[PDB]
Amino acid sequence: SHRKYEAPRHGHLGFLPRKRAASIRARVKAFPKDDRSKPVALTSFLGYKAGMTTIVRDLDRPGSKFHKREVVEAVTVVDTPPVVVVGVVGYVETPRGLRSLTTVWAEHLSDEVKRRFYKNWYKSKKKAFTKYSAKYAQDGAGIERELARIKKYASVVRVLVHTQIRKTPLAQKKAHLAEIQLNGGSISEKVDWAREHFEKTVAVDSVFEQNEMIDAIAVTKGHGFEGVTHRWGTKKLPRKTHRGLRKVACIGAWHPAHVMWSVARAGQRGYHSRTSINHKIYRVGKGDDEANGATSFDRTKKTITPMGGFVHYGEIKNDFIMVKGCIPGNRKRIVTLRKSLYTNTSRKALEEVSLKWIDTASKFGKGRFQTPAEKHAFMGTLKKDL
Amino acid sequence: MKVEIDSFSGAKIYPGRGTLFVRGDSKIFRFQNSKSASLFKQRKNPRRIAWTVLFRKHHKK
Amino acid sequence: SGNGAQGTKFRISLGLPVGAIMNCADNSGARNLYIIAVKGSGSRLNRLPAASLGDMVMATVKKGKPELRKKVMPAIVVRQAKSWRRRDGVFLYFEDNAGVIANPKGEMKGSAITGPVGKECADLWPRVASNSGVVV
RNA sequence: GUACUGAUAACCGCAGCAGGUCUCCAAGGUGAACAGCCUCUAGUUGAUAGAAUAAUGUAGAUAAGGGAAGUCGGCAAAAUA
RNA sequence: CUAAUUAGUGACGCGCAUGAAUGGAUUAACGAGAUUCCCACUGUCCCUAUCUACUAUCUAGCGAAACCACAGCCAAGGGAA
RNA sequence: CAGUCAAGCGUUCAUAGCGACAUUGCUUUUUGAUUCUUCGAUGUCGGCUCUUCCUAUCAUACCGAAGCAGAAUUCGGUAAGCGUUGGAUUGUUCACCCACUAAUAGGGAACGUGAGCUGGGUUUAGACCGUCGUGAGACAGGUUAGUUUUACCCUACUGAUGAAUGUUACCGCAAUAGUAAUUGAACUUAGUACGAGAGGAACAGUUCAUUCGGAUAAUUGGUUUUUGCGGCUGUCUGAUCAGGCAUUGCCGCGAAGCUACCAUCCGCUGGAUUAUGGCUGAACGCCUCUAAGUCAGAAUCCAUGCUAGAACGCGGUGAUUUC
Repeated sequence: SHRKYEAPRHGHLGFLPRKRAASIRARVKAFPKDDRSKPVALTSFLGYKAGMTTIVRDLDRPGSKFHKREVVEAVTVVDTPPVVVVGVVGYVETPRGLRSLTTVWAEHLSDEVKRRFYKNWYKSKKKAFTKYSAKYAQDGAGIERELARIKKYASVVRVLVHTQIRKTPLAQKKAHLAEIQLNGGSISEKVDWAREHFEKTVAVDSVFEQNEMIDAIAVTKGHGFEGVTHRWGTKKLPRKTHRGLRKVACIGAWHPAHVMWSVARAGQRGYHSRTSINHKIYRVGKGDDEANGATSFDRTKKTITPMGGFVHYGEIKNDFIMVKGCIPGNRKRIVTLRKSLYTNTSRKALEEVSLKWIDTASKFGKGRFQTPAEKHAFMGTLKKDL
Repeated sequence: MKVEIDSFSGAKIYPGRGTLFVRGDSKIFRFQNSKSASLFKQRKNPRRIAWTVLFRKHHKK
Repeated sequence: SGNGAQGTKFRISLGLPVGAIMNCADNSGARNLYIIAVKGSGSRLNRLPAASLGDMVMATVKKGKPELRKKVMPAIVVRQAKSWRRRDGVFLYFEDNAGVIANPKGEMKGSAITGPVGKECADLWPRVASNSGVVV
């Protein structure tokens, strides 16, 4: 007989997939479309999720009830120290898909980069790229030969960047290496830009801007083996049920005698690669700038790092991207910020945002003071003081 | 962007922080946290809670 | 909502399912309001159609004058007492769930409203706003 | 006849089984109390352990707003005391 | 009675097939008896979430049973359907 | 459930919608008929839960007819992409009413689903009533109380490792497999078109909302073995300070963590088509959307995008051991 009562299914079968990801650094399966009338620019950037805070800004949306009125909005801050280009890579069109034919590196790689190719770095003789720098030894011949090999072939051109993790307060000395596809200009001009940026850094304010809508690719915060009531969102069985209630009751029909793939079944929750599109950039902040959390309306000299630091992260001292809303991944995680693949023009975008206030009270509790000067101005002199 | 003050304890209430509470006689109470909100719903006296502003005003602190 | 409620209502937290009894606020003669359905509510298996501040609900008068009783009439929720979030960031809640009875067009059967009224009710139903005293 | 146990190891239960098996003595406090809770004398410290803290269990709990709409049925829990 | 009641109660009675120690009718008190309603109360529910102990888990030691023609990926066909 | 013929109904008019007398079928969600399988046992009804499929489509998308002026409605085409509810009564399937809704379509999967639950029903043993029986007892009559066992095996499914194809490390490709968004309201268009009037739209645009999904934890709320701080009872340490026990003694607050439409955020645009309406244009010197050719077009399909990465698919790059 039939269901007797229709309901939408619990779960999404296009993310049916629920296993652990391959790494903490989630892959970008699609870079933005190439328009070769533009200058050369990176299509994504690598950052680290610090945590969340709260913004107050005015709304510009004519026709709404909160038009010209202050709203508060949760944002994510990602610490983005300036990424640094160490290689370039060419990919040729085949009838079987894009194929990397050549990968050229720079002459000097930092220990952050070298440390990525090692599982036991302290025991090593540290021999990585030692014979490769000999190609730069004799006058740069073979390097320009493989560069011309890229220039002839290689319909798309990617660039091997890596993060400066020593500027980021984690205990993780081993940096992350990634391929970001350049877009604008010719294949020649692409690899010219790539060669001219070997060992030099690219900052985030050359890749993004104010009011841009960006996608965030990351790995979801993991939780372990999880039952079906939380991993799938199934109704709990009633109080009288023998043998358990956080289950799925019927696993399938008698015909066929197999469990179907589409039924809700327990397993891993979290640590999935997820891409979330259309997040608006609210602030591109500078590390060589105190009063980062200041505002044209606020004008108190304060950085975005709240009282007692970002909890479980540390202290932001570099350039950062402050982006509206929730981002996949927890704090400390490597996060790829990609430009949007399609021109989002649906009037939630193209709104020129302008903040009014940035919350820097302590997220380690009910933080009530934005600055230590304000805390002292409220409380006065204490037993520890002067 | 207005900084409001706590009805119970006199602490500053920054935007989007704490709760508000409208009584039956339309009297607005704004609380900074669930601590000062819970002490209000226990009908406690702010002048007898040692860390409130009204204590430190009455006791000349 | 729907008919007679000009303007939109932003989604606030639903606090009053089917079977809730909320106080009455107008001088129509009722003393409480037993909510039996919400206008504009959606459909899901076992999900109770829950009400919030500003909505037109189908409701009977359990306690009051017998000229109001044993029949089902539209009522408009004017106080919620479940904490909801407005878009300027504050969470607020009244002392009681309270409503006023009305016609399907949106005109109040009573003439005054005791207690405060949420502004999402007043801006949405102007006859609630005219009869109200303090709004929030 | 006289030792010893008289039972979560000496009895009966296929056993060194959370079962069953007649009786005497009987401290202090709280408290109406041979109730519960804590201590003195006397007696034990026996029951495979170590490490982690997934799911689902078993036992114990707590929940915003609503208050039986759940269910054959207020079953279970809460409330009361 | 409820918004709604194949439930409940009060009446009505040509009652398939009520009825007088096959005891009739009624009854205060009593009931771990059956049923209906109301107040209170609550995670029964909306709609789930979180915490604790012992498991399950891993390890050292100890170490069974059920069942077992042979065994173990399906779709359709035919076939004791 | 669907047709064929058309005597009539539809003021007029067979076929807008209907349609008698007849007649042709389909379906196995009815009940029979049969007794083929199972009586060295395939666990009964109904509900809950959960997945998938069918289309004879209720809604939504696009259309065609009308006895289509508008609105509303009725008939039909492609269409199963997507949803199809909350309750009172009954053990109910069935039913009936209350209300919301965009709509409250019909079904299948051993009349799906009991080593998933529940056990109200039927259907042991206890018992009462009625009728029947001389009786023991019967009832396809009513009522009440009545043990729901086992997975640790193989497969399947969900997750998790993993030998080998010089070793090891890093960056990648993408075959294949899956896929997702959904529906409404208000304002404006506009009291406009249309209409004698009564009434009374639609496309575009804006603001939100419903259902679902993927995250997230700044805020709000919940949780408390932070046994963190404070308070309280009984008792014990001669008092005090400080503690022990009451299986976490209890109470208030409570960070962190987890978590809630109880919180916040986000959820893509290109092509090819169906139905259909067309173009040129013969067959058939005319005419025709069709025959050759062809234009536009559905929530369809495929791709973009998203998820996983073949552990026997592949690429690039780094280092590549001396007693």
